[PDB]
Amino acid sequence: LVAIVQADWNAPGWF
Repeated sequence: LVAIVQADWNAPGWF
């Protein structure tokens, strides 16, 4: 749900 890394599931990122 954040920015760093591909994505957590919905947001443009994971971390």
